Amino acid sequence: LTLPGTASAPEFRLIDIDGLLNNRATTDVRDLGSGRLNAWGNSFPAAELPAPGSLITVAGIPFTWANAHARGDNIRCEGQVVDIPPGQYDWIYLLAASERRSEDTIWAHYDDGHADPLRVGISDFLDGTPAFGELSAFRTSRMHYPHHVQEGLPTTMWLTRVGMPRHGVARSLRLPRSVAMHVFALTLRTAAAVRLAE
Amino acid sequence: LTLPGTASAPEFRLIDIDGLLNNRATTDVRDLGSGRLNAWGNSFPAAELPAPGSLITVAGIPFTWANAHARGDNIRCEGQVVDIPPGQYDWIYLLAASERRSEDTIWAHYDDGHADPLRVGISDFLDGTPAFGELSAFRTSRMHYPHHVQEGLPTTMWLTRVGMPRHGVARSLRLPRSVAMHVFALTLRTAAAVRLA
Amino acid sequence: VELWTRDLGSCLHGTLATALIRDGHDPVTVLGAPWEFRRRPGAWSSEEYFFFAEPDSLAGRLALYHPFESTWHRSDGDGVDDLREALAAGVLPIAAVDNFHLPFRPAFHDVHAAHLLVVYRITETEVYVSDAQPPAFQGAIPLADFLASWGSLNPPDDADVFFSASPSGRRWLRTRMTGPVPEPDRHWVGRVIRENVARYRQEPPADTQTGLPGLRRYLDELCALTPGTNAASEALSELYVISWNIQAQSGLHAEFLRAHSVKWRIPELAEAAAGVDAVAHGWTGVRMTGAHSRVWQRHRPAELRGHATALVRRLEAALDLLELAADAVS
Amino acid sequence: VELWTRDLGSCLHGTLATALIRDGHDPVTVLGAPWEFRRRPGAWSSEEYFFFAEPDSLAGRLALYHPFESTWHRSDGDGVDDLREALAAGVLPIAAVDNFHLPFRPAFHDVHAAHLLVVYRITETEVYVSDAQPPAFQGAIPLADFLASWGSLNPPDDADVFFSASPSGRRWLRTRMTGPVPEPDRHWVGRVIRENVARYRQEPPADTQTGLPGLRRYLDELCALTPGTNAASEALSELYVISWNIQAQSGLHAEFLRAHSVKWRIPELAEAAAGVDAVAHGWTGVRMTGAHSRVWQRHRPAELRGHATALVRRLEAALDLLELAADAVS
Ligand SMILES: [Mg+2]
Ligand SMILES: [Mg+2]
Ligand SMILES: [Mg+2]
Repeated sequence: LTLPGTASAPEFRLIDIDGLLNNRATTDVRDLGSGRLNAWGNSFPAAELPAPGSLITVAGIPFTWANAHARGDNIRCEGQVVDIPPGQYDWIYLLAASERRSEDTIWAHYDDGHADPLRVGISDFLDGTPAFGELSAFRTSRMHYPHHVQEGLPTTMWLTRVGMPRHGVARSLRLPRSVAMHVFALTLRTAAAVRLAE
Repeated sequence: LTLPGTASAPEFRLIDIDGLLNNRATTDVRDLGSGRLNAWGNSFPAAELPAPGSLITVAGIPFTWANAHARGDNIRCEGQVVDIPPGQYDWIYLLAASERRSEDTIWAHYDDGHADPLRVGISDFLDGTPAFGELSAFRTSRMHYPHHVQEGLPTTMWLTRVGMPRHGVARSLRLPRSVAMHVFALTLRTAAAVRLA
Repeated sequence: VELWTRDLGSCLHGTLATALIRDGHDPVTVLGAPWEFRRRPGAWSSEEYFFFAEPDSLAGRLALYHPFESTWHRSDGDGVDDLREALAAGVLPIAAVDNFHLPFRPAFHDVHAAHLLVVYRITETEVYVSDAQPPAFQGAIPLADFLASWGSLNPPDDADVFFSASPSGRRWLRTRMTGPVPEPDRHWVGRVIRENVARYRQEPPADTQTGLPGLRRYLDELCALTPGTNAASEALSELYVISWNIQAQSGLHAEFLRAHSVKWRIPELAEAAAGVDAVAHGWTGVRMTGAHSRVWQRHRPAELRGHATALVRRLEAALDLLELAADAVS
Repeated sequence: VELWTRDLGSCLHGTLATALIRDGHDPVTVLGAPWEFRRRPGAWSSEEYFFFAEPDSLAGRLALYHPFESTWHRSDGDGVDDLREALAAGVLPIAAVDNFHLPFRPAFHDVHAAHLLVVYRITETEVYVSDAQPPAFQGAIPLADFLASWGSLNPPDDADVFFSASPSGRRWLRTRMTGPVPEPDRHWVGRVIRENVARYRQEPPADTQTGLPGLRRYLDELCALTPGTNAASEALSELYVISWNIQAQSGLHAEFLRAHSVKWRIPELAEAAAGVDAVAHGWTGVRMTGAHSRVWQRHRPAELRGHATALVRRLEAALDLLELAADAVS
């Protein structure tokens, strides 16, 4: 039996992660040697990615591009606690890549002391295949090496979503404790009552 | 920074589970002795739940109430595979209760051969407190025992939701592998495009 | 006189909580700080309130980190004068009762079960009792009904293989805090967590099965028995009885960790709480597979072995999360 | 000659897959059916394609359930006459090469690395090579460039502590399917799964860390070494090298299980595949924590121990799911 649901008006909350940037995953041609996306000193080409501070959409989902410094353009995951505006949420959206595909835990912390472990999968930066049914965020034509630009080698970033099933007020998230995982942007989607259409 | 969104109307697909009913968790005053919600032969009062076959909503989510038989009115969870219409889904909704609160796994099976283990918590039938942020589906005034109706003892059923994050076509689910867990109804919610308003 | 219980809890934690609240103590801190597993072959009694306490008193073991003590008393005669004297001395007696003889209990004149309640007032004709177990009751019952329950033979009952065949014996528990409680500060909570983890990791020396190694051996021993045999039936009766208050303590310890996570805004305590609650939840699968096998001959050795293995894995994970919590508070 | 690789895979599975496809074999079935963990102290070489094969041939161990075998050859002289003769006999040589000397490799005249590619045609002036590793290349390179790569001393390189200091030595691998392949039916998949699980559960010999117990001992040994010491550096180099092809096999085995889940609509195979992929993913956490410690002195022993423990727990869970999968097909 199939019944129609209602259209909804959920809110996007674009999380400012500029204070948590701890890693260089992106370089220009002048600072190829600063690349630390992986152990080999590879990086995304800055010339194929959005401008720092800019508003973008990926598959309709809005993100703010990080205001990078010389020592940070993304969060390399080390169990950072990210404060979010208090509220009831449906989804976490991340722009992310992993040094080989991997899966780990985002902890959602609620105001009653309940912490929910939420499964997150992040696919490879190195011309990756989505392993977790993520959407493609960026697929560059080139990759940066410490000493050169590499033509015809895509660097892949993913749009991954994580459900927040608990009916409760979330106050913070803990990112995975995994050096392999990189978060470029974080957008929360608020709960929006969807019901049988009247 | 906060931006308004707009999501299109999804579909609800109410799963007929009449073929999977394998346990009596609900009794009338006439068949108190048939209750098997727990080891003690307790049951929900039939008078305090919807009519079999009726269409209901719980917090706006539509469900079909099971067409119960003498030997089944719910799924006592033993890893039953449930076929669903192939589609892109966002959420699984369960009306459920557990013999003491417990957590297990609902598997989502995709047409490309991927399966995702989706963690699901179900709170107590015995005047339960929600441990997993469920919504109350039913909180009865009374509970059935083998030989009598017990006044002033709530039997609790929960509305639980489980996210299906994978962008892919799901074809079936596996219910939990726990005899403690009871499923009364199952509804899936299709994916709906979301964007800036 | 405060009604206190939890959906995973029995009359054991409930009655002790009422006694603790009366003396101005926080039952979540006192009864929720300790977290352990112990099973002594042959020690269990067919009682809702069975907990392996030796060498500590019953209340002492359940409040391991507090100067909390209990003594069992057996009242001679056929009246309630011993309880009248206890109340006059400012004690809340916790009476051993049979639910079969309590008019407010669902089991009244139906099912025999060894239970605890609080006595808080006695008149010429009535005993005032407090029982937070669903459905919660507080007030007067006739003296004759209390005496019948307090003196109950609690004979073996086909409808209660777990909690029958355990006479009330006019037994009652006297509890007392023998000094001021320790200050429950960050350093204390750190020490509590580290002592719980160390005790879980420690190999047991002899016949008593304790901690993670003890639980592994206990569950292996249980799953090795042939379903439907007398040995298996006795083992499943024991499992259901001992595991109630072990599961209850798991639930209380998770709540203790959540309470302190909120108070001090320490996310590691909430993450550890989720780990400990996963053990509480893991007990459900083991206990209820066992219960259905014992009562309804639903023999599912594969499902029991699966739940047992999952419970051990949840405990392993919980201990690691607790060490991160201890590091964050200390 | 077909380009074939996976994002978790190295030139080892890639070159073997090309050789299998040429002979009309399914590389997912042949290289995906086997799933094991083995580590022999002292066996590893600083090569992208190291896999512990003894007592089987390299191809033999990677295709454990198929009559597939390989032989290593060291070519004498200064030319490619041996490779011309091999190609003329219908053989597809897999050449030991240094990426430093391969014009189409990002590492060209930049970084030394011991690599494999397929040679499929040789003229007087050109060697036609097939290399599916990103960025994939298929076509002619100058003979001089091939000879430089095939004869490279591959000296110790500060920019590649994992795959340098292993001379190419004009080494090449010959593969042959020496009999008909088994029909990969339900009963065969069941037997493959049970044999993999049994081998994982087996207590290992003193001199080789095999299966689940071997993985526990290997990771315990690894985490016991002090970050930054020469001993730790040596162990983390080994970890990264051996784990590439162990991780690759995990990914391939998950794909093998998914393929047969789809083929027969058996959900237990897809569920098992998720457990195996979790092990594949667990290797990422361990080997990348190791890599950053080794290369950038990012010493995080608590992270390494955390990932190591998670990898073991994921393996435990995967073996249990695989036994349910075997039952569903047997
Ligand atoms: Mg003491
Ligand atoms: Mg062989
Ligand atoms: Mg068959």
